Amino acid sequence: EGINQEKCINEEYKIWKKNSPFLYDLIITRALEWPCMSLQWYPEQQIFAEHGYTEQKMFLGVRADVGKYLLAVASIQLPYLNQSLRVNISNLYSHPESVCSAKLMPQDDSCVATVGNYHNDVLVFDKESFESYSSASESPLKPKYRLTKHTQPCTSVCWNFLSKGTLVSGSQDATLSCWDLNAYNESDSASVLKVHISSHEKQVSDVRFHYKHQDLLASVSYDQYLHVHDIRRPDASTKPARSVHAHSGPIHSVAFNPHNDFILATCSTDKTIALWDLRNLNQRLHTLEGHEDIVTKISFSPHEEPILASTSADRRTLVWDLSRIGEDQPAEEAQDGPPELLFMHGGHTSCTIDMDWCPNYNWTMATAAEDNILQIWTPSRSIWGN
Amino acid sequence: SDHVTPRYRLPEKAKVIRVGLPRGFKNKGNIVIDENEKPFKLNFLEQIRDNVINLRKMVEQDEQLCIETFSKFDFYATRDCELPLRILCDVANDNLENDDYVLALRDLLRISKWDPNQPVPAPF
Amino acid sequence: ELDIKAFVQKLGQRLCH
Amino acid sequence: NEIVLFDTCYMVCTYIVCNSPSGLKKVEHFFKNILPLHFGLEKDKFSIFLDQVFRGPAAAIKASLKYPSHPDSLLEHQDHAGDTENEMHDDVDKEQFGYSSMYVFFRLFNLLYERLYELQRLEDQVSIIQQRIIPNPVSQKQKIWRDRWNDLSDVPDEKTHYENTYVMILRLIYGIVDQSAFEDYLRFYYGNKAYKIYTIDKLVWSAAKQVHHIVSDGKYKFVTSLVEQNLYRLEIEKLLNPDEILFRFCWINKFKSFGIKIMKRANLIVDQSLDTQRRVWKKYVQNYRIQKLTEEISYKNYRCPFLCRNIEKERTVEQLVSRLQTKLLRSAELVSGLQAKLCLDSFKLLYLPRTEDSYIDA
Repeated sequence: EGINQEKCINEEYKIWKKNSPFLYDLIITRALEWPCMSLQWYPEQQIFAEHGYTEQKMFLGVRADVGKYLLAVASIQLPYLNQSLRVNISNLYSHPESVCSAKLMPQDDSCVATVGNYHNDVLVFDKESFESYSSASESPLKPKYRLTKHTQPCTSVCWNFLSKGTLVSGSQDATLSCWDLNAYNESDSASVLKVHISSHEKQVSDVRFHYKHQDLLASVSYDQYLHVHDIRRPDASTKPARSVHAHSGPIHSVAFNPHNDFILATCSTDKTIALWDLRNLNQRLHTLEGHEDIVTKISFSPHEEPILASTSADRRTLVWDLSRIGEDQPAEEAQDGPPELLFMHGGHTSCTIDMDWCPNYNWTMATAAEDNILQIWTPSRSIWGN
Repeated sequence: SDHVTPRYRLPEKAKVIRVGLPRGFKNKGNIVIDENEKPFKLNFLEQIRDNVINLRKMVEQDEQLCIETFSKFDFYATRDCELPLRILCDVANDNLENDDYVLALRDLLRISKWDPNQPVPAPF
Repeated sequence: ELDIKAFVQKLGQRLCH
Repeated sequence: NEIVLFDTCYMVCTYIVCNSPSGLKKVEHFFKNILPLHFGLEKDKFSIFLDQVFRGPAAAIKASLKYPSHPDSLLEHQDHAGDTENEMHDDVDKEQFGYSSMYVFFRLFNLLYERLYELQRLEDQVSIIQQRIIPNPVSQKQKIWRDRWNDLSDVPDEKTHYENTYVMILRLIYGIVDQSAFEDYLRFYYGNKAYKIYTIDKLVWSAAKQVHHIVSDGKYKFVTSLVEQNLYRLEIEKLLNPDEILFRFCWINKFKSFGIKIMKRANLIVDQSLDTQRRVWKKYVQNYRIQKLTEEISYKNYRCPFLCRNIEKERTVEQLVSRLQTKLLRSAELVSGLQAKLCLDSFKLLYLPRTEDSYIDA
């Protein structure tokens, strides 16, 4: 049955390759040295007009083998023509201490917080640390900050968008830790530890600060729950401001729509997207279905309001929109999917671990798979020309 | 290859010998047994379309040349039966006439007498 | 010439199956 | 030959309505809706010609058994009128998709059409053979000549020998005149040259059997509905059947031509030596079969990895590949490929780190 599965994936990849022209308007597939773990664009870039293209910067987390993890910077050369195109990797910083995920400070272009599978908490690296690191140094790079209080390996990290040096980290031990850097010391990590959220007896799944408020923090926890609370109260360390049983299957991801302060959304194992508002925290503002297997990570379009992309484990990835909900659906075409289903993507050979949107280039999605596949894609302007 | 080998017989205890002599091995022609010693993933019809257009272009040029050489193919291949009649009646010696006369001599089986004439060898 | 090209194209359309 | 085509259709429908009372409504539905969809014949006039016998004048038609009167020319076409020299273009006016049960029916229909046509073409041989069999005056005076016309049964009186032979075929079909009398008629008129009409009864019975199977087989309502509902390739290669073959039927009107092509054929039975065969055979097919459905084993999971609404709606799926080719011959930088040659494990698809793919389209 394993060879049957392999041949099925091969056939679907072949048919998708053949139909690529009708599907997309930009496809750039590149292989890597080992399966990646994460990728995030940079909010800045450079424009080269002497030929007509643009250079994008990318942070990537890729692991060669067990223990050794490689953080690297990629440059994506893409054209300014739509009214050689190529990505190239560099700076494969090695780390025998596992660092599975990473996130850069939206303010400090080099203050990067990383979380791993051995370390129970986070490690922050900086530009001076990179530069002090030599090539002949076989030992790993020492992170400028070693934020470490918990016991079990931490799970999720997130800086705040409205405040400097303010971080949240939800760990495996059913706890969360809010850290402040304005009162940093060299021997006291509890001081930089702002708040210790021990409120849920179950481990949190995803964490995130609100985009238009310094103090709102939302988090989904493996008890199928979503709790949004405030950092300023001490009672938050015991109970959240508002926690709701979100779904039935173990919760997986959650986010805000940074274009609208009220759109919260989450996704779980019951093949559902749950959208909620800051007004009615009692009932699910909207439920969305249409997947085939367990979903992993969702994210809106950081450039447009109604767009929401969602990954999964069924070797697909979909792009829904909210504005078309409620609109009719002619029957002769409705048979393929729900009316709010906008676009789909099936060009991989394994699951879709990590994804991101290129910030200033809308409809440009980067994604990484387990076969060392890294695709920068963009659908047709025809399928969404308004 | 066994249709043109001279038949032979092998004993039923015949270890196949691997001859190391690289060149120049007399082998009686027949007893030499079996001479024992990237995945691109292109996925495009670009080259197929180009090949089809190239085939059509070759065809177009060929047809053009041939259909211009009409009106002469006709004259030199359809009246070709009456010019032999000319070079037979008015007996002008060309290579094929003389070969036909050789054919008639070989039919009549001459030996040593004089050849009669061009129009009087008589397998008439 | 162009007439022969048109003939080849018409033959192709007539016997493309 | 519209006459011969109408005669073939009349024969099959007559045999059905006579020898099979059951399924009569369903066979009307088939011969009246599904077959015109493929043959482009005029709907209402074909209807008149068929219910000329489908509904009454069974005992009445059994007794009468007259030649079926033919209407005028039957021609149906879309908004394509006009033809000139050097540009006698063509088009696949009606393109349908079908399976083995319908392929066999079209083949039997063609056999019957060819044999009725060849039967019509022996009109001059009729007179030649009649001149050949002519009495000898010396035999008549010796009183030994036994005429052959006194053995035939009631011979019909139509205008054409083909019509007379057709009435005789209908008599055999209904069950009046036996095989011996039919063959004796054929030998008196056509000599030994009409030997292909002898098994016309078996041929018509096979065609009617295939019609009944088409209309009432295991997935009869399903396939008939998916045909009659109305751009259909991934809307036709989804269903499952007991290892059938998919066919494409095309009708060209300016030439009155009918084309049968074989599309992807359903998968065969899996084997155990495939693990050792893949090292040489599998990758050969999968790579050398550029953008063409490889067919070794695919039944299990074929969740189409792209929605059918994204593709631009278009008819005559033959031109969808032309659209793709035009798209491919465009601004795509189009680096060659991934160059993934790894099957030493023979358990999964692996890639090489370099050899990306560039701006596949534009």
